[PDB]
Amino acid sequence: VQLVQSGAEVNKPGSSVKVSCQASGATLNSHAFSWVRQAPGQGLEWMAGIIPIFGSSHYAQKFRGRVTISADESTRTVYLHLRGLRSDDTAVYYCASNSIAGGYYYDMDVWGQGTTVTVSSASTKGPSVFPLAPTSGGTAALGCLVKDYFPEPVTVSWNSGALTSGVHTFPAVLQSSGLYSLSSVVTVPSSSLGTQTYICNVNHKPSNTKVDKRVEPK
Amino acid sequence: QSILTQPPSVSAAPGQKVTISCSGSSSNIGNNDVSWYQQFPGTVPKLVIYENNERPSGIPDRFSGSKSGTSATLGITGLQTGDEADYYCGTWDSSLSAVVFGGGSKVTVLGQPKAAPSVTLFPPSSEELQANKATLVCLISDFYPGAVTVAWKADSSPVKAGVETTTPSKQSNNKYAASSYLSLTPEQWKSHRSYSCQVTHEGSTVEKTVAPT
Repeated sequence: VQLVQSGAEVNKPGSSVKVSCQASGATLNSHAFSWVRQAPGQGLEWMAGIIPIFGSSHYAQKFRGRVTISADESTRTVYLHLRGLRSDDTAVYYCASNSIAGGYYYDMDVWGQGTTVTVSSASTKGPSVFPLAPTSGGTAALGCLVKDYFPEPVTVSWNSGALTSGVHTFPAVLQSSGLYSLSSVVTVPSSSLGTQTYICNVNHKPSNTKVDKRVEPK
Repeated sequence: QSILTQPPSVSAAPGQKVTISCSGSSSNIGNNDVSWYQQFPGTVPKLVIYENNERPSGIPDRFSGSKSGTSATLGITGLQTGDEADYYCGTWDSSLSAVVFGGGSKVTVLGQPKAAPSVTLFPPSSEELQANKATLVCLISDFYPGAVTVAWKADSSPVKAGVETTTPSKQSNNKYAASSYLSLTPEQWKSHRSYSCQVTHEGSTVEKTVAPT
């Protein structure tokens, strides 16, 4: 049994977002579905639920009037509609199910992978990529700085994915400016610096931008 | 301000037993079944107890649960290092007609060997300086437990502005990583003899330094 949710959403304050959750089963009537969110480093918060077989839906007081949960049996998809978005609605939203056949129906043993919803006044901005030029115990460290971009995410690979051992791409930091920055570093044998070419491949789909930055020794 | 109340954290050594309480009222725990969820850093929650004391198929028998009146408890006997995670209780609340979660409790397994952070500090790149900007990059990895304090110095003076530090993130090897950035003007970078990133972990510090030269 699997639940697959839709991709990351990015919204301006006051706007609305719709997140989907597609079930792997043949029907939705065999389960009860819940939507739960979790902000960075904070706790789980149950928002709403729906039990298709009974056409019943429930909502946490905190979200009444702003949230709507719907179900489409023809496509076995459940939806979460959130209106009047606030910056503090920024979080990972999960859909979860429980097999039945409201407390007697809601439970969450199967969880979707989650959908990130970012609410900010910031506007889309491609990243500026800078090389972090190359040492301890015969090993050197080199990398790429991916500065001031919005919104998440940014993926980084090295040498088109051919270089993976020793690679460490760090989670981005959300700056006081509302923009993100992250870095990727690779530890390589110092002797390789004189031959092996090193290029970091930065991809920021939100801006349809990709940068391949060559990193050479100073 | 969760409707259900849990202790912020519980700790014990391997082999011992830990218990996590979850208090509520008649409308929720008192008249409805309680479930417990386990969540490892950066992973989706997993149901470990439902119907107050039932273990979902597959969950080790060292996990147990109970409910008496308006409060519930999660127990973990023979505590293992692999049990270090956040745990949440949840139940239906009849007065609100909604599911409610406790605020979560962090379970720490004591006595584990500590791992000092590996620190790499990069100076501003020539390209960035040519763009009239300057960022020092401090990358911290392979430390455990996942908690560090990052301080920056210009020469020997504490830097209190322009710093952005991430919270620790769990690595694939179960150790932690974090990064810190120091934004400066090209003139500030070139004006000092050096800048340093100091990473304090479990009482000891690892410091890296870079210089305009």
